[PDB]
Amino acid sequence: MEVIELNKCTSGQSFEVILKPPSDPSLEEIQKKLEAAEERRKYQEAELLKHLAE
Amino acid sequence: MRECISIHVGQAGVQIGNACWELYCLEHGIQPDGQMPSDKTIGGGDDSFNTFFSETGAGKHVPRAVFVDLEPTVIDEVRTGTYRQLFHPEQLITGKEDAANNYARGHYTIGKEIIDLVLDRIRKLADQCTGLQGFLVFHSFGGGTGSGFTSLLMERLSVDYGKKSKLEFSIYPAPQVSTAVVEPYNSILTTHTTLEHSDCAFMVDNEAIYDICRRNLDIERPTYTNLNRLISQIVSSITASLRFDGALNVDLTEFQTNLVPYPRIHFPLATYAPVISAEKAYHEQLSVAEITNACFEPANQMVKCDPRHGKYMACCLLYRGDVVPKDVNAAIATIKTKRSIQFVDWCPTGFKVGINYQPPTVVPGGDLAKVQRAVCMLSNTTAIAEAWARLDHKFDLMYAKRAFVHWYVGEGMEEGEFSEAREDMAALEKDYEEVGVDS
Amino acid sequence: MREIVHIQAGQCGNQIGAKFWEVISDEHGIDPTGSYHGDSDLQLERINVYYNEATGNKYVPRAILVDLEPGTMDSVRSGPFGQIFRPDNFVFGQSGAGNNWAKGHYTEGAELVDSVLDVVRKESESCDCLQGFQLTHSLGGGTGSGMGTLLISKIREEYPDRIMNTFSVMPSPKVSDTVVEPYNATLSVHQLVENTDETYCIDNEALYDICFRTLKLTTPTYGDLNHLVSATMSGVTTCLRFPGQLNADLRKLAVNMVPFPRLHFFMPGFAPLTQYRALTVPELTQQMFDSKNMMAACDPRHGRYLTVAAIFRGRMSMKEVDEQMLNVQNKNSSYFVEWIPNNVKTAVCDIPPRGLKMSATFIGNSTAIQELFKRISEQFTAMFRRKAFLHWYTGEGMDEMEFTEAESNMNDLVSEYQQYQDA
Amino acid sequence: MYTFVVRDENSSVYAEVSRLLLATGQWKRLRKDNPRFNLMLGERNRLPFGRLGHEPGLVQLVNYYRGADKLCRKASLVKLIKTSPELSESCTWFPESYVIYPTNLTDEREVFLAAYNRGNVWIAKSSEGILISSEASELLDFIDEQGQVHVIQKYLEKPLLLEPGHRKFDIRSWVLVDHLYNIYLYREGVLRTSSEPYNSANFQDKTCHLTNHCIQKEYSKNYGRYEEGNEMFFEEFNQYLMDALNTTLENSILLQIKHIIRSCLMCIEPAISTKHLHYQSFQLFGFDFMVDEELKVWLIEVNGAPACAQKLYAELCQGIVDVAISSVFPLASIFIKL
Ligand SMILES: Nc1nc2c(ncn2[C@@H]2O[C@H](COP(=O)(O)OP(=O)(O)OP(=O)(O)O)[C@@H](O)[C@H]2O)c(=O)[nH]1
Ligand SMILES: Nc1ncnc2c1ncn2[C@@H]1O[C@H](COP(=O)(O)OP(=O)(O)CP(=O)(O)O)[C@@H](O)[C@H]1O
Ligand SMILES: Nc1nc2c(ncn2[C@@H]2O[C@H](COP(=O)(O)OP(=O)(O)O)[C@@H](O)[C@H]2O)c(=O)[nH]1
Ligand SMILES: [Ca+2]
Ligand SMILES: [Mg+2]
Ligand SMILES: [Mg+2]
Ligand SMILES: [Mg+2]
Repeated sequence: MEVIELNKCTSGQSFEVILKPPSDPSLEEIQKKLEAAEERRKYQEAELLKHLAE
Repeated sequence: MRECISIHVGQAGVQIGNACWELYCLEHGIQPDGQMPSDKTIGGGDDSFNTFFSETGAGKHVPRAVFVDLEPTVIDEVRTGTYRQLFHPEQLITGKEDAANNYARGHYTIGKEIIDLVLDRIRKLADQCTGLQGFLVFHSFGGGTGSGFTSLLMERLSVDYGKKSKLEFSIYPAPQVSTAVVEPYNSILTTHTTLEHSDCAFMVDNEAIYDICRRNLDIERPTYTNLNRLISQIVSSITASLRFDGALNVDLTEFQTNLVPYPRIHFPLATYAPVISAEKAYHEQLSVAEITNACFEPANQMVKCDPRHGKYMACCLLYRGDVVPKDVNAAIATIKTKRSIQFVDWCPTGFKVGINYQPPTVVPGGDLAKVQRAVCMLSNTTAIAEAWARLDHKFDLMYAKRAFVHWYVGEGMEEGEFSEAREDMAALEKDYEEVGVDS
Repeated sequence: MREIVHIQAGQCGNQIGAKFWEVISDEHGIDPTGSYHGDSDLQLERINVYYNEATGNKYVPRAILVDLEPGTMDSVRSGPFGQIFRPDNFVFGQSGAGNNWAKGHYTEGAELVDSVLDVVRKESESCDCLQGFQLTHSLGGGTGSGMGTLLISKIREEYPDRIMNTFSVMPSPKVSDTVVEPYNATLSVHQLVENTDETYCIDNEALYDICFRTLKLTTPTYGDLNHLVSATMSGVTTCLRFPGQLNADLRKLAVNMVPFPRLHFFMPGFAPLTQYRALTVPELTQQMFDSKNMMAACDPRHGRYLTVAAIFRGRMSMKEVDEQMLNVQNKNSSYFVEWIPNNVKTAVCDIPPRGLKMSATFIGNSTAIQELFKRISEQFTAMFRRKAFLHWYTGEGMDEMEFTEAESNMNDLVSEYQQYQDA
Repeated sequence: MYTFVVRDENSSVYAEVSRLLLATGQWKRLRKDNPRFNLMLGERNRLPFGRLGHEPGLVQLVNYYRGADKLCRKASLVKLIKTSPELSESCTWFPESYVIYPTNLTDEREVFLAAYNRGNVWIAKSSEGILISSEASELLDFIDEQGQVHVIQKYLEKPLLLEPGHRKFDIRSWVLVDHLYNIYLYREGVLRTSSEPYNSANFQDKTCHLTNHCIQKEYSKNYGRYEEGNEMFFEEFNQYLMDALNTTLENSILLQIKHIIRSCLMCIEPAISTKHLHYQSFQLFGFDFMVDEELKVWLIEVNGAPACAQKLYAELCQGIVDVAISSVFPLASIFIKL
């Protein structure tokens, strides 16, 4: 059990005690995903308005 | 000095943010009107507290923070609250109608319309920074905005700030204070999308906080106010190293370095002690040994689980108050001989310790009694995977019948995303099992 | 400010709708003039959900009154709170609908519907952020049923992304006006399954039974029945009208209550059924789940709860409320579906209804509601197999095929409830 | 009104417990997937401990201690004893054992050979599949044609032999540990005896050496000649000790048995105790003992999911309800507390 890296200041202290040693999507791709979802909402709404028109 | 920008998303994120900045101002001696008589450098400076606060020529200390919500009622309380003068209007972003507890509504439908606005407000804060190191993001798992908009925001932040670290403070859903049946859906969906964009995430189970408030604060029916002031104390303990002079966890990158050996496994368990009622007239102050011992008790954890039946990858002890290294080591030596603390073979069995001499600050009129010493333990243990298992099981029950799924598809989300998100969680559980258990 | 636009159609619709506005105006401290004379600020915090602000701090109900004959709406305007409604929001014809769905939906109603939509549009344009619509009507008559569902379809066409909610009064032979009620109700349910997000099923059979068996009213009138309805409506809209966390708006309520699109028909409940003795929280909780307190004349034990919303009103221990609600679930867990975890949500509002210290309102999405639809379907088929009374409808241009389709769809709905009852 | 669920249909013990609960009229059995239970009669494998104690308004109890498998796995039991300072490497009541991994795959294959060179009859076994040999050559060659891990411990060459018959036996003791971690020893144990004379020159025969009921009714006759089903109970065995050895069962044997039970369970207590946990647990254990010529008691193994003697099913299962279950969930001693 040894203490290492003891650092001290007016506000406090810090150290390390060891007990035992060891043994992204592009900007364009984001907008495509958002626009694809929007188009699906649009298609679904288009089908509804078509159905109501009938 | 390197600045940190806090981002608060949805009701949970905003209300917790309001509690944290209230506590921060009390800790740094900052008045509600922004003035700070302790700060002798007027109009600027590069002190440790400047990581969270910028300064105007008038001497106002302004939080480096952005509040975002898709409905205005929660943030409107900040605009007219006690610390209304602290923030300027550009920092507070509100939409018209919320995500209705629907991840897809928050992510795709409403998120698309407001994501550019939020990023530009963040840019304005970033333009003030001489050396921005990253972001602290506060949000719920269960809310439509908290889950849906956050995951989108985290994606865009990785694009616009590729070299910047991102930390999460995440509210894990508990039915005792939950407002939606579909919160397991939202939790898995947002975890899946955010997993690669978060370097370190601190999960807080509302169940744990709720029970701590009942058990230790003698509150029969804890409100969000009670929960948030307790969460605020834990958050303060975690971020204290960024705001005060010190040599441990002094930058965001150090959190990953000290707590997260494997990227996907970036969910440290927080444990806090002591939690004592202010209404308790007679109280005996707990020693270093006693509050340190309390760090290995499930009743004091931010997430109920059993570390005895898991393995540790890292452990950090963060002390506030009358604590000296001698007493810490004597406490640890005793605990190691009386408790089950298994580290993985490819990691050293040890503790990183930080001590700040200033004892915890408590909100005047709050539920928490002032103590001479307190500690927050951050440990990366595989036992926290129990929380994923619980969540994934609830997901499986509903999804097998496709219950509520039409709400998500109706917002333009594909049903396949449910499966992809769940498969990712299955792999995550497997990763924990491989690291943690034997035969 | 998230506004709701209220619509009441036909005799039943306007009579129950009128009572509703009388009750909640009293709860919000609004006199029958539009003036606020309350003592609490909780009354005004969400007042804009149902009321517009006029000149001189007057509050005007966001309500549209519709009928194909002037009679009932003349009575409303002569009523106690009759002067509180916007004069321009009275939309009425003179012909009537003769208890005939076809007249309401296709001929007489078709002539009046555009003028209603003009008023609907005028109210919606004033809204800062419109939530959606609530309609009160009966399914057994002509105007509320036929023109009411016509209105719903037209509104959905103009506002496809807004929530549509109804309080729908289901007919019963026990309290019947005409023999064709099963026809009108079956045609209407078909419409409701497709075009509403939330429908509160108010069974006149249940209302009559409660008045007679429980309230000990020898000869219940429609007025006595409407007392139960207005009380129920006040309770189920509490979360919309007052500060709260759960089901605070129409869409969050729908997301919580509707796991499958077509299964959005709720059984409402209320306790205590209305002397001077206040009810303890265990009593409120026990009674609100009792079948005798249900408004749909369906036995909850004959089915399972998919979702449940419970609202408690008054000064009470929120801890005791939680314990009792957990007690009900944990000791009758067989009647709650296992594949929807934590499917019972509870809200508490400090403001109690008039004349009561404490109250509880129950909203259940139960598969037992199939009993209501099966009851209507049997009455429908008993006549339709002999094509009885059909000439009233074919005379308005309808074809028999439309009846067959409506019947098939309602039988499909019954089957779907049965599927999830066994699941 | 309490509620419970059943997830192990193959448990004779908790099938009877399930009966008694229902017979009280104050317990209801739910579907196995219903989360709203007070009591869980869990499955033997991969019990979802992580999902317990998270149902608000419900005190939840389970009939297994998480982590108890360390006592109840042969390879784990050996490791536990040699590693734990409470039990130490020099344990007197546990036979000299070694954990041996097959070469086709923390291994003590080398350590075993060292002590062997220094009667050398050893026994091979794992968690039927037992080899008893006096030569270490064919012992190691047996585990490489299996796959899983094995253990090699000294075969006690001088067992206490019952007379008449000159026959081997083993003692089964049932132990109930409740949610408060009280240790309860069932006052009734059983003697699983061999019906064949013990031959120290015939290890080829696996009958008079293995006292397993599986290998006494099967692959072995006679059977039931001396005692019914090769089972002797404590009343008769104590009478035998008094008549033949002028001693009692309590003095010569049970004192050691109680010591061993206490030692094992107190050792793992901090690892498995549910004292300050969000769910509570209890568990029934089956301890198997061996007695030598000098009336010394040896621990052979600990069983995590034991069956019971047919005669003793009624009394023990009722004791489980009263001590383990009703203590947590009260309604409207056969155990010796250690
Ligand atoms: N600890 C804590 N949890 C909260 C708070 N507010 C909400 N929650 C939890 O967060 C979940 C609800 O999500 P919210 O954050 O309210 O939702 P939102 O992010 O505003 O998203 P929408 O309202 O759906 O647009 C539930 O599990 C609540 O228990 C809070 O102030 N403190
Ligand atoms: N070291 C040793 N010395 C003498 N006999 C031994 C021994 N190890 C095992 N035995 C004998 O072998 C038999 C079976 O041993 P073991 O306990 O490994 O099998 P098992 O686990 O299948 C019994 P159960 O599962 O029913 O408790 C025992 O009855 C015992 O008599
Ligand atoms: N509860 C209740 N039911 C009513 C009332 N008036 C009519 N009904 C029922 O509504 C149906 C008749 O429809 P009605 O509304 O009179 O026809 P409309 O004017 O053409 O819509 C029958 O089932 C009646 O039992 C009322 O005031 N209260
Ligand atoms: Ca300065
Ligand atoms: Mg919100
Ligand atoms: Mg009429
Ligand atoms: Mg065995």
